[PDB]
Amino acid sequence: MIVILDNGGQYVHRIHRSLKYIGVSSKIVPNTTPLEEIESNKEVKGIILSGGPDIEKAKNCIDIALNAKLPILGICLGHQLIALAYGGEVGRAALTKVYVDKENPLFKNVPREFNAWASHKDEVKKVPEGFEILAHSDICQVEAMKHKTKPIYGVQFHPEVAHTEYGNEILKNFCKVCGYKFE
Ligand SMILES: [Zn+2]
Ligand SMILES: [Zn+2]
Ligand SMILES: [Zn+2]
Ligand SMILES: [Zn+2]
Ligand SMILES: [Zn+2]
Ligand SMILES: [Zn+2]
Repeated sequence: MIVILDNGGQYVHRIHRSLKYIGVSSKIVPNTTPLEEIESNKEVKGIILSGGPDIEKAKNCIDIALNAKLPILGICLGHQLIALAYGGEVGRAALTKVYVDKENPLFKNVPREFNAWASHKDEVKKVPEGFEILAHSDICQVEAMKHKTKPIYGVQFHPEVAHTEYGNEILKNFCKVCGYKFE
């Protein structure tokens, strides 16, 4: 099972439907849910930090990003909250051409280029120390990132919206990082 923290986004339920599509169970919990409550259920293989409109209503994701033993994927706001947590810089900014520099876990079975959706207004300007950039666009330097040694992933785009090319494959890939096999 995957736990999804509700950061208020209008597409949070779409993450739960996308996971079910690829055969993965998920539960939408409040973003005030403590880590010790998520990590005590032995069937949780991973945490997703959802998108949302207000980063001030989602700062519990900070501690989760720093303390989780489980793998973490941040989407949009969740991606930003990961950057803030580890001391990276976040600043002011829909269909974007995304260039994959490191096929890493996240972009295996995805083309080197693809179109990704997000109307964000805030982006990651500098990746935290001990992170690396996996993907960028023409203008913006960080479209997706990972900690170099921890299973912590962020994507500025929403892979749970149809408008995003290969979005279910990117979610499937994070599930592979969470120890899911498929065949
Ligand atoms: Zn359901
Ligand atoms: Zn968003
Ligand atoms: Zn590049
Ligand atoms: Zn963008
Ligand atoms: Zn941007
Ligand atoms: Zn930019």
